[PDB]
Amino acid sequence: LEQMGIAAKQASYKLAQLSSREKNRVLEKIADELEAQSEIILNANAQDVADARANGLSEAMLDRLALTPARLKGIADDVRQVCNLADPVGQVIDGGVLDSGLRLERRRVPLGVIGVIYEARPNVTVDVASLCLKTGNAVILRGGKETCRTNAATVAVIQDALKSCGLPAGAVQAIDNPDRALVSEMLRMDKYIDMLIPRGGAGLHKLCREQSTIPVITGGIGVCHIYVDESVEIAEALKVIVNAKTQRPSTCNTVETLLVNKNIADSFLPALSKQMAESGVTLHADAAALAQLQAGPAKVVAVKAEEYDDEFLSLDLNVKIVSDLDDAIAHIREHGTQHSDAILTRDMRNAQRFVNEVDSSAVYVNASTRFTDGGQFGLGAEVAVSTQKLHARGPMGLEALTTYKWIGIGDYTIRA
Amino acid sequence: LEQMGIAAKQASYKLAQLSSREKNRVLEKIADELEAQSEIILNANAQDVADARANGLSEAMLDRLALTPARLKGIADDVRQVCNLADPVGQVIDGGVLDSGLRLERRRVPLGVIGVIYEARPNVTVDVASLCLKTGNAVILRGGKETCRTNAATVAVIQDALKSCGLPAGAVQAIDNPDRALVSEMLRMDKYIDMLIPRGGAGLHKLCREQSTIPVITGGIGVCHIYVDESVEIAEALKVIVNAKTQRPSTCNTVETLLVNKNIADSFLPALSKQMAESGVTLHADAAALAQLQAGPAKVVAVKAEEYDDEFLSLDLNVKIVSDLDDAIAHIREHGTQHSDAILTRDMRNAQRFVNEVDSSAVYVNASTRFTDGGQFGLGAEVAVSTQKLHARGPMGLEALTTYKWIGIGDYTIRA
Ligand SMILES: NC(=O)c1ccc[n+]([C@@H]2O[C@H](COP(=O)([O-])OP(=O)(O)OC[C@H]3O[C@@H](n4cnc5c(N)ncnc54)[C@H](OP(=O)(O)O)[C@@H]3O)[C@@H](O)[C@H]2O)c1
Ligand SMILES: NC(=O)c1ccc[n+]([C@@H]2O[C@H](COP(=O)([O-])OP(=O)(O)OC[C@H]3O[C@@H](n4cnc5c(N)ncnc54)[C@H](OP(=O)(O)O)[C@@H]3O)[C@@H](O)[C@H]2O)c1
Repeated sequence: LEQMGIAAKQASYKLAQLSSREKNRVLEKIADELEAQSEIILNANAQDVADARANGLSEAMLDRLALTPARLKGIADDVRQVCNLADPVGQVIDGGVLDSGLRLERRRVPLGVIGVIYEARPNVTVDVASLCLKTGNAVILRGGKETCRTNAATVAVIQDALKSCGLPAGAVQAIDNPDRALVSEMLRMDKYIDMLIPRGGAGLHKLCREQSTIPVITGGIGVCHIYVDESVEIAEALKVIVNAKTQRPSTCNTVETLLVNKNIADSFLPALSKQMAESGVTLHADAAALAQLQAGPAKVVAVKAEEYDDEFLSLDLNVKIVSDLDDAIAHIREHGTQHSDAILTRDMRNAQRFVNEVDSSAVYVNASTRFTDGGQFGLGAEVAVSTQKLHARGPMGLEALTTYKWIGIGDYTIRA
Repeated sequence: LEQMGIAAKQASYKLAQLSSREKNRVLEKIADELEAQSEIILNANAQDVADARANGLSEAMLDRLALTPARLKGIADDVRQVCNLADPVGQVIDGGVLDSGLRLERRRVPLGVIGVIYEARPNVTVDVASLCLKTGNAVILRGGKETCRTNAATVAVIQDALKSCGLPAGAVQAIDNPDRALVSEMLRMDKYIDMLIPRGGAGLHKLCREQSTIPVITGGIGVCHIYVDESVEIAEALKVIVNAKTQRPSTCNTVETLLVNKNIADSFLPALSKQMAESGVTLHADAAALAQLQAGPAKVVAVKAEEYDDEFLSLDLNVKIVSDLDDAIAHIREHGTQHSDAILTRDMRNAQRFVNEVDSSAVYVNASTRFTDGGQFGLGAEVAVSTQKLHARGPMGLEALTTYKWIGIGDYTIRA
């Protein structure tokens, strides 16, 4: 794969030296070509979905795999939105004049070569390629073993567009082979890749962090908690919970654990049990909440200790009764994965304390956890939702793929 | 060492929850106590310098280790200057109102627990402790074997101040044993320290990147190049080079390789030889410049292939004659460590090309490479100069020790 690395570096130099007009032109060509070849991509994705259904995959997994024409138009519109955004290369962050007469400033520059290891989702290839082209980085992709044909067709379209627009061919490339030995080799390829973005579960992150030399921005799994305070509207809270759970339960920002204040559980729990039975969501309750949730129509089973630290990725929910805000904060800190946290309350003090004392990539007050998305947050699209602390955090947009450089212009200045 | 980490985390929570007034009070008390107890620090540093010189340490190394009363007053003034800076915690980076009615914003927050492994330099301890206190981080320091008594006294003073002002004693900790097994043990504590700052030569960074599981911001070694164009003022270039080389040659932002355009080399080289000899600097010339530099009084020796990639850390310079700007850029890319580069020229186009095409943490036009400092760049003080690309680059100020967090407020908002 060393030839891939050298090609990526050679293309990255020229990309960093490009102008905004050429990048916008290539993005427009990519979007137009995506719209033109809808039939091929749709047929390949349908065939792949039919193949995956033979293995008895989960309904949520199939929904993630599925690609309707509406979704294709959505990804095309996202590419166009990225095109309409301002180019973040060359922008001045700040500047000034020092005491010695030196004119100093900070200017944004690209990062170099970016490696991406993503899950089985079709659109992610498009978004990553568009963001990397707009910013000025060469990208090496390694997708999941399921979406082989869809990723093949999409990367073929992207590379055809790159060739037609005159950009170097090594700007964007992908690894077709699904063997994980090549994944290890990519991880060891330190002299070429400048930064690696793994998206996936615990196993991929474990293996990567074990055997990585490149800087890593871990996508991380998401255990998102929702805290229900004593003073809250029942109907609105139920609507928010239903939206945060039912809609697309296969994502990573879907709520997984529900923390209910003990002074409200006498009234909130029964209604919830009525609502979940409508959506068919199984309730993994604690011992304290089991007695109240037993009479509810919705099916309820006792929870286990290890279930608090993993994602259900289905129509399941953890119900726990806490004593006060301090207990909820302690539980979130202990079991949370620092992805997204929400509080439903009517107290200004409680909302302020929750916002202050909870460390996460995103904290919401009277809102659903499903807002942790690149498109929703105002950015054109996202490459991954970083849960670490270094470099970017939360959704990673155009500015998350760029670094900065100090430039100082003087007149034969000498440091005193 | 685990108890050290537990104390660090427990102190980090409370420190992140503090206010600006308390941190400023602690810093002012620290500076006052440093000025009050100058005698003990001076005695310890003098004894350490005597012991080091008894081992035949280099003159530049001894100058780095030496701490005069003027230097002590300077570090006290820098601590006070930091105390006078604005607290970066809580600042709003940006924000807005989204389409769905959700008010989004970004707020700065402390990183957490910070581990520092640094060279033998007395002032770095105080600077790191002050910055970590001001930001709201807990710090674990592990200094060089030389600075033992000085670091012991300074850490005693800081711990006493923290105890007196009521802050938890676990905020600032240091390791006294110079064994490197403890260094490895600190390296292996991933879940407890949040970010590591190693300062040192290639050996320390190699060992850290070999067996580290914590995010690392490498200080890195510094090979700083200066390119002399065809048309330039001889006297001004000479004085800038003299300032960049002679003054404090033991630092890391000192010029090592001098690139001279062949068109000007017929006249620039002799004058340089007349000046450099007055400074007593040996010239490790290349083959092309060997004939011209021989007549000059300055000492000249043939350069070796490996000398281009290592710092002299003394009064030594590398003279290489290049063809044009493209050759200089290629050489800088090949051999540079991406620390600080400068160009002395009278052409606007050449300056623009050099600024655009050279990838370094700092690029200067008609200036010196000695400006790559935390204090010079307007920041109060720096913990290290980062030569990597992730997180901060160049000097690391107050904001380099803080990350950000998304906050979203809504009225039971639902994602559409
Ligand atoms: N944090 C974020 O921004 C974000 C975004 C999207 C998804 N996610 C997470 O994605 C997870 C589900 O992803 P998934 O359904 O695709 O399953 P997964 O097992 O998490 O996917 C792992 C990814 O890496 C590969 N992989 C798996 N095991 C590997 C190993 N041992 N060595 C090398 N590569 C390996 C997989 O392809 P192969 O199996 O073919 O090797 C796949 O591309 C959820 O937990 C969710 O939280 C997070
Ligand atoms: N990039 C920057 O911002 C920056 C700033 C300052 C200095 N520097 C660099 O500092 C260098 C000189 O530093 P120096 O004179 O102190 O020498 P050094 O050998 O670079 O110092 C290494 C530092 O780490 C320790 N260390 C050395 N070998 C180690 C090992 N195998 N395992 C663990 N710890 C180890 C040393 O103390 P022990 O030997 O007792 O272990 C010392 O604290 C220059 O090359 C300069 O460029 C860079």
